[PDB]
Amino acid sequence: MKYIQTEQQIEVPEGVTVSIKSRIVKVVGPRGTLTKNLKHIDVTFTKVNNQLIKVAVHNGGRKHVAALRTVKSLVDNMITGVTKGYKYKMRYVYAHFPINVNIVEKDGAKFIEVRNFLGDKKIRNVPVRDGVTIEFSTNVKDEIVLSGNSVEDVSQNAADLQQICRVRNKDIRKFLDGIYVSHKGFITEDL
Amino acid sequence: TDSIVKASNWRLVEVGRVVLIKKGQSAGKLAAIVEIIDQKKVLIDGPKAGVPRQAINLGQVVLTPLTFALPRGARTATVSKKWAAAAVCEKWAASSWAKKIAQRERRAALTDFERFQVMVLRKQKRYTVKKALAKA
Amino acid sequence: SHRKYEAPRHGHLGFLPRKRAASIRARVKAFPKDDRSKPVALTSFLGYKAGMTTIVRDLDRPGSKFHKREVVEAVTVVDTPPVVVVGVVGYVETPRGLRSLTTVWAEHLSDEVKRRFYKNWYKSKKKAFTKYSAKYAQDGAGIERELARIKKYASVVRVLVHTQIRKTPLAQKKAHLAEIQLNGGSISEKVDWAREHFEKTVAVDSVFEQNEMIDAIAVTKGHGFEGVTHRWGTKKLPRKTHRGLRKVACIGAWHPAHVMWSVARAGQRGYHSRTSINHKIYRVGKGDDE
Amino acid sequence: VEPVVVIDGKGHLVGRLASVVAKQLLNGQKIVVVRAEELNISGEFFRNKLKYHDFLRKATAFNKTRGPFHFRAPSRIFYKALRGMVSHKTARGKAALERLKVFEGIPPPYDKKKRVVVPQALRVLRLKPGRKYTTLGKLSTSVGWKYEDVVAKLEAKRKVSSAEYYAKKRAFTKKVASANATAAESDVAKQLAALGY
Amino acid sequence: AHFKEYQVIGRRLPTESVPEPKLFRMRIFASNEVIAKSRYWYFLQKLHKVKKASGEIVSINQINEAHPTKVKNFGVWVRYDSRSGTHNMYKEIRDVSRVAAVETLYQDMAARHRARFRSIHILKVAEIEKTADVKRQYVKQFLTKDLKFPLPHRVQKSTKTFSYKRPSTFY
Amino acid sequence: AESHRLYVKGKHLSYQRSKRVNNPNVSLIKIEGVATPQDAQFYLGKRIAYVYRASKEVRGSKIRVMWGKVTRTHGNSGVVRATFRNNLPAKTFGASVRIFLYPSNI
RNA sequence: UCUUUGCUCCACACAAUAUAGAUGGAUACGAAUAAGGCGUCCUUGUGGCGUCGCUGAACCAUAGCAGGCUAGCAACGGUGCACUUGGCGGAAAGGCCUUGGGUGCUUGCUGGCGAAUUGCAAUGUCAUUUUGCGUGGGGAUAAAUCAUUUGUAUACGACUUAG
Ligand SMILES: [Mg+2]
Ligand SMILES: [Mg+2]
Ligand SMILES: [Mg+2]
Ligand SMILES: [Mg+2]
Ligand SMILES: [Mg+2]
Repeated sequence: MKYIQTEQQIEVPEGVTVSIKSRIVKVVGPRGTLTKNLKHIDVTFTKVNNQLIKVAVHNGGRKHVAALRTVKSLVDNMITGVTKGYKYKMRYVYAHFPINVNIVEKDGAKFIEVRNFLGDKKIRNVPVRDGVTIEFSTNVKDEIVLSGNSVEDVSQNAADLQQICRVRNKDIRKFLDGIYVSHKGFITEDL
Repeated sequence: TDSIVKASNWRLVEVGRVVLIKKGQSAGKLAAIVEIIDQKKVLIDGPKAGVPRQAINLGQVVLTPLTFALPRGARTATVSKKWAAAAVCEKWAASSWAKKIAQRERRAALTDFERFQVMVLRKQKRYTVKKALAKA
Repeated sequence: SHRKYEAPRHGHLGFLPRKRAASIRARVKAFPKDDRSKPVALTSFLGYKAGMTTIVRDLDRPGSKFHKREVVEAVTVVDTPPVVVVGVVGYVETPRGLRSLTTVWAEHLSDEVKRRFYKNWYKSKKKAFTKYSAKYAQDGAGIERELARIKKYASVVRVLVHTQIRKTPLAQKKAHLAEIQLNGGSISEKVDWAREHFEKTVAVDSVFEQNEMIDAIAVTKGHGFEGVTHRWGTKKLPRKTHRGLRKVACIGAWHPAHVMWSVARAGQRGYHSRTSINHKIYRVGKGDDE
Repeated sequence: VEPVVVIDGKGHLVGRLASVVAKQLLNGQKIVVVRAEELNISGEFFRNKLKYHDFLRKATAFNKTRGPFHFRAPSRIFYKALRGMVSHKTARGKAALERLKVFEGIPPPYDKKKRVVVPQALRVLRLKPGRKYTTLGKLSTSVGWKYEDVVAKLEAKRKVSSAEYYAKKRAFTKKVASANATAAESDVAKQLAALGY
Repeated sequence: AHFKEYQVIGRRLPTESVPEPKLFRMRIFASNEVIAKSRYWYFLQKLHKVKKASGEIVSINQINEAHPTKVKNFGVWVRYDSRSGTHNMYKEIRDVSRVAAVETLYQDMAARHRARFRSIHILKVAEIEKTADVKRQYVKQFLTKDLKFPLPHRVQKSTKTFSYKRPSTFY
Repeated sequence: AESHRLYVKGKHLSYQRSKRVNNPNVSLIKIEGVATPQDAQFYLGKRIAYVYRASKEVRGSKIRVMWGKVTRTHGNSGVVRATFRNNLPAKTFGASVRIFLYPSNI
């Protein structure tokens, strides 16, 4: 109904620095730097007290206002990922055929290589996105861990690795084999 | 270092906001937003200029950087008092916006003899300026 | 109503119009993509088809029934006397395509190649490149600045070569001349290679090697005006057909009230330019050799 | 008002610019449109791509070589939008379309010249914010235009040279405005301000 | 058109059986007196046994707003015929006069319900004299302390068709 | 000086017409700098000249002239109606014409 | 080039030819528009401070017989023409910048002489497009087609060859 003011607040922790020209955001923190482009959204930013940033929409409808809290969440997640980080743990599931997950370096691109998925002779290659770090977890059986600042990159890498291992021509209620995200959290949980 | 956010302030519609009227019977007079009726229209009053108290759409008006103190619903006498108190019209005449409006009006009111005089004077000023733009 | 029984179109529609080629020498409409790392080399060559003959060889195809067994195969022979490099020309990119800005030629053009610029050579003062050759003899003025222009510009470079037709048994005496792209790197190095090879010969051993796959681009054998049957492979109408059986019976429906372009019609067969790809080289043979 | 008017097509809506241009041409004005690859169309990219596929499907059936020709460059997409607004089967229409040129990018002479815009055809003024739009170069290269890259390279070159020109022009007008300010506070300048200059 | 408010007073025609009838009154929003008197009979035919032939009009008077410059909040009770059936509505309109409110109401109904003047009835228009009796958020939004808001994305209209600089949407 | 112009420039646009029928006895003129009839009123009654060239010299000149006058305003955007002694050829749609400042009422 | 002195470029001399339509100047950043331009400062950044916009209604140019003939003052500037130096520009560059002096004008200022009769207005003729004929100053000295012939071609044309 054309709300004339809607605002959301963005709290900024100690060591982080947020620089926002037109709608290009740059967050700088301990774990690194991130940057985003929001020129598709038509909102305005306002610094309050060096630890608070308001995001406002004027004379906006339901959709224009729904995008405001989205912007708020995106910048909050950039801050969270540059201070704490994001960590997605994935578990391998198999009944008979062991899935052999390795990392290879074709032309220095750092691909993930999945072998023997349901006895497949296909060698399935997932590229690692820049900003993501892979660790095969010792202290747990058949677990891989993708860590980085950008939750977008990390979760999309996880989705890629989970979707490359889909089963075809079978009942997926019985053939549950794959690589599934078990946990989504932070590198610095409960600091 | 610390956070920096380009503020991008722009001309809030608020009580006390001075607006220049753009089209209508006033058509160049100043008024003050006295109340806000909707997102698209406001109640104004410009008694020093002769603008009657009226509701008006914001497309008929141009907002200025000027702003003075008013309580909402203020009547024409209160507006006339606070206007002179805050010294609005001279603050407006001091702006280059108003100076440019006056330049336009004067250039229009010029006659042919004056148009001859200004070109003579412009040739003189050009001689001096182009002498100056050869030593530095 | 609908066709009683399905069958495919007789002929390929992407090989239309089945018309005579504009020239007897087919032109290369695409060269290999350039890697600006490898040395400077030609991407193509000019030769004359001599004939076909028979080859025996031991096949190496693990999984076949004829692995490590002798097979008989047909080959075609192309007489490839060395080409002679006379000229280069630079092409620069524009929003309307690649455009040539300059063509630099060699100082001395041979008779067999300057016969390509005449339709009546027996009655001529022969007066060809007689001022361009005097453009030399002042050290490099009108030539080196053209080459520098090609260097400063010209994302693409092509060398003009001609055939040594007099070395063949053909009685034509008129050399074929063609543009051949260079696919090395450093356009400066491309054009310096060209300048060094001006008036000089380039052999097929420097361009092609054995077991290499190549494309053959040629105008195909002409057969004149041919009927729809052999031109398109349509069905012969039965014996008791009035006014001819070697025809297409229906050439269209009532509506659209027109003959469609996709309907088989009589016309020229042969003398089309064709590109045939993936022909393996089985031998590159020298003529200074019994 | 000017002999020939150069319009920078960047930021403009295709149909609105075309309707302005067609009327200007018929009223006798010579026009040249540059940077047609950066023209904007209202509606999302898929929505306009489907519209172009629908027009691409349309062809003379007994011979496609004589049908509605589907020109793929942005300049010709604009020309198509525009001669539908001109009565091009008349000599008047022919003359008007001869008073028009359309170019991808800003080639020579028109690069050393002044460009103008049409505010009643500009996207930022005419479309609500939030309403999606597509870019003509992207559409064109999607439907078969081949030269989206070379124009970008040449335009980068053009912009480098143009910025090197604007630096000099700026530095010179600063000397000019300083000399004029010093020549102010003068009898002549005051007598001119009395008259509005 | 642009509306006006009319006090219309009417009276069944006198007889020997009953002189001095009961002098009914109505407030009518209309562009002129002819339409005002038409609607008076339209409604009085719905309420009472009378028509323009068996009745008369004793006085029609234009009512002007007593305070045309105070910004009022109105509530309007509307009956309107849809395509399927008939419905009732309560709508809150923030405006400076009853006639302006009724204009805005006819436009909002034409826009949001495709209802036409012939389909709309006005039951009453009432000034909400106490804030917090307002119940519609789209009016309650402009009843906030020291309210202020900008107008982003200004569009300046050009007298010419060619501009020699790129415009700006600053404000 | 460099400028010797004592006329306002204009363009012949069209004939008085409906969607499908024209009247060559009335022409439409666009005057530069005019964008409303209240400003186009200054030009009513003023003389108009269409000046054209020919290859033949008739009476000392290869330049021939059609004279007309502004009659009334057309529309809301400063276009005027003009009437010429002999109507305009209709190849002059888009052609330049001269509106003189006489007969003056200043 | 001796189809009887032809072809081409330049200069000016005259004729014809027409004009989709001059009549002071097409006056050059780029990007964004819920943001920018310009100045200035610094620790040179997504920086601070100030200012502008709200239209080109601007900027520049513009006075002189359709722009005459002359005298002087003040400054060493402005502008045009032809030369000249060095660059840059290939997207359709065919234009942009610059050096040096020569020459003319200068309305920056002050003066003198002249205009009339086109008769109360008549576009009151000032532009560019091509072509041709002349003079005078340079510059260069071919091909194609038919016919014959060939068969990598072919109904005929055409194509490919040779002489
Ligand atoms: Mg079927
Ligand atoms: Mg059938
Ligand atoms: Mg076959
Ligand atoms: Mg029979
Ligand atoms: Mg294609």
